[PDB]
Amino acid sequence: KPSYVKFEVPKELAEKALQAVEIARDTGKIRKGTNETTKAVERGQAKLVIIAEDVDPEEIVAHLPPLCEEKEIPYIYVPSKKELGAAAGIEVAAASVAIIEPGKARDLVEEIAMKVKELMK
Amino acid sequence: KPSYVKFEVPKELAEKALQAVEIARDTGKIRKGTNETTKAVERGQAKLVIIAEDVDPEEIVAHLPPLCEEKEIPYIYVPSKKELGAAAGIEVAAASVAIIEPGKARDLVEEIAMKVKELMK
Amino acid sequence: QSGARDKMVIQAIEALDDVDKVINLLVARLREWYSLHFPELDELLPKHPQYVAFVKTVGHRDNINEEVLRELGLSEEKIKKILEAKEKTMGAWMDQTDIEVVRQLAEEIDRLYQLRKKLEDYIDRAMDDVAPNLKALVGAKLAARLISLAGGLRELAMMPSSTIQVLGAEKALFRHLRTGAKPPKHGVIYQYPAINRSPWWQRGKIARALAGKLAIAARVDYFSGEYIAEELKKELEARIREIKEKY
Amino acid sequence: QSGARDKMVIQAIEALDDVDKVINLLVARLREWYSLHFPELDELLPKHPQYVAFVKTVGHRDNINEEVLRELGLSEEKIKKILEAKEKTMGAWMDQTDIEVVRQLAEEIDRLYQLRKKLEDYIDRAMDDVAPNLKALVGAKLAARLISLAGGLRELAMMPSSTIQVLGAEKALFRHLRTGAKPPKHGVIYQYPAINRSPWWQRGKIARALAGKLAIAARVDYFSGEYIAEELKKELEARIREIKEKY
RNA sequence: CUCUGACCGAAAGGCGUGAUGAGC
RNA sequence: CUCUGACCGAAAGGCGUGAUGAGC
Repeated sequence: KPSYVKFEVPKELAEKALQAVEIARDTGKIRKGTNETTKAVERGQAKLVIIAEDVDPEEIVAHLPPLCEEKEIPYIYVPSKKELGAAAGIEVAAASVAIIEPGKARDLVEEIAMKVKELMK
Repeated sequence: KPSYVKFEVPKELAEKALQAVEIARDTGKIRKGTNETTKAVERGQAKLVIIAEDVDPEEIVAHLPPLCEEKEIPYIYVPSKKELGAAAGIEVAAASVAIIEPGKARDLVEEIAMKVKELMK
Repeated sequence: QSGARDKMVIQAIEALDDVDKVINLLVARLREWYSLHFPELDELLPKHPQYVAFVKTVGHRDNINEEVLRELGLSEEKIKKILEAKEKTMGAWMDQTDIEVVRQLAEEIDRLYQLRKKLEDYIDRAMDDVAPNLKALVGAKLAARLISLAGGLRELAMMPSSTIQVLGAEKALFRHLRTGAKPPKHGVIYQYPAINRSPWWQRGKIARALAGKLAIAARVDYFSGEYIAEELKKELEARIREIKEKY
Repeated sequence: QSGARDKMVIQAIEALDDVDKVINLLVARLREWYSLHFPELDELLPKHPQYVAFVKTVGHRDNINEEVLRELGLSEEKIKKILEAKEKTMGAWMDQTDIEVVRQLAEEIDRLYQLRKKLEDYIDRAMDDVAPNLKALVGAKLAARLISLAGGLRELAMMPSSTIQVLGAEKALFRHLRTGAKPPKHGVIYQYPAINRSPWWQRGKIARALAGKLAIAARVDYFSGEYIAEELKKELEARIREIKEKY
């Protein structure tokens, strides 16, 4: 797991991330793609950001963890960029995605942040 | 006669000059003194400029002759800088004078300039 | 890593621009001044290093001869000129003392030219430690302007591609952001050859292609020191032909 | 006579001011840049010639010690305190390649100070062959700015004193001349010591007096070469103390 | 305080690692 | 395209070769 993956995400949590993104798409507002995500973070408009762990080069998303710890926004890893891409409703892949407003998914968001607060500490 | 005196002025012409200055003062307009005179020549407001011939240092009025040739203004010498000054209505002397508007003197001005037109050429 | 070398490249690239400002200023002065002695050389040597090299090694008109002009290395029609313009000139004569001080000025500007090449090579070699990929895509000089405008490698490596496309366009961007006027399609990256020499109707698309790649190139230089610029330079060639193909 | 020597003098005085600009510009860069390596030296050495002299001959922090700082000729408090701030500084580390390029910048700023002195010597000596009377009255430098502002010796020799009094205030003058705003009392002649430092309430009348004498000195310089400056200065000294008198 | 954000292409294909639109 | 122009000083005197007024 590449150095930019700073903690080990349990196979389950990952799966709850992908369907938080999924429902937050339809019932809410998300930003797909690394440049929009980063833009959403610097504006404190990110509720959560998901970051694939298969990105090649791995440095394309390497600024997202540090930038997220400065704005305090919770972040999590999913194993596949193609999966993340589809979960976000696009035919191609996505190296990262940020949920702006969770919509009918906020429940999942909160608990992702809770379980993640732990894997950090 | 200092080098800046470019031609010889008949004892007569000099005498009309001074009285062209005198009636131009009462019935007309004049500018007394080298700075104001110079100002007048560059503004082409000068009908005639009288240059005293006793100036010390003589270089003080040495810019008038060429500056007058450039704006094509007629200029005449008189013998005394003190006489020139009383002619213009001042207690002190005057190294040069210019007539702005000849007033009741336009006749005199005209003939000084005709009799001048020769001495030059 | 050190980690201050990126701030040093910044000073150097700002310095390189200052040196350029002063070279112009002093060369404009050199020409006005030496033109009092030799009016006609001005137009004849429109190229600065050539004018300076002349005033500095030739000086007075009395030293111009077929010999010294060839050793100065300028063409054959040129040197057939300057020899007519010279003996027949309308310029004022100059004593030894008068021309010595103007030649001093021209020995100075020369030092300045050598100082400029020193800065130009220092950036080039420094870029190789600081941002090898950034250098490969756009060249060392431009890569240093980017780092400079961003405020450093880290700052530049934290940026979205949309910011990078407009670095250097700061006023036009703000003015677009405040009033709503049309945005700039490019900042400094406008010098990238494939932008400024391409059909005007494709410039925004090449800008946005290049910004894309520079953002990735800057993240790699900063976070790893891994070297990806070959693929990055190809994916970008492809995307630029693919862009040219249709238009 | 020649008669282009006044034009070269003008070029040289303008040159002096141009050179001043680039020194101020390069020095600033030099300070910002060497501050990455040694932040504190900046406030310690507010005097540019001293700061540049330091960087040039000392360079990297490692080379300082008590020894080299006296041969630099700085006072005893200044030395121990800079010597202290070093061993203790928060500055970034420099390589030998990194410090060498900023030492080259310093080396060039030094060449420039010498160029500046060369020009200032030229103007001073040439001013004796051009307008000795002007030099005697106002100094070599100030007389050159006057010639310079007027466009030449002849152009100066033609002006009424009232123009001379305001040379170098052109903005203020043209403002007044259009909108009837209150006129400047002085241009460059403000430098003249008796003006620049006098009760503000007698500055206008002194300017008026000095300009009158400057007009006469200029006509003599141009149309004769006669030397009257001693009378002039004394007659001016007279009129100033007389002004000084009643106020 | 630092653009836009899913389309483009006749298709083959390209495209969130940025399509499109846009005032160095 | 480049200020004003005969007053100042208690007087002695100064002053168009520039008094006075005036935003380098």
